Amino acid sequence: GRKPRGRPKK
DNA sequence: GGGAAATTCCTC
DNA sequence: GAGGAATTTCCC
Repeated sequence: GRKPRGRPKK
């Protein structure tokens, strides 16, 4: 479950 | 269509 | 172990 680098979704 | 903000990943 | 750097998304 590795999530990439980015701003959370709305 | 461009600019600004948040979280996450890697190094020493 | 703690800190710095990189990438992605939303609004007007």
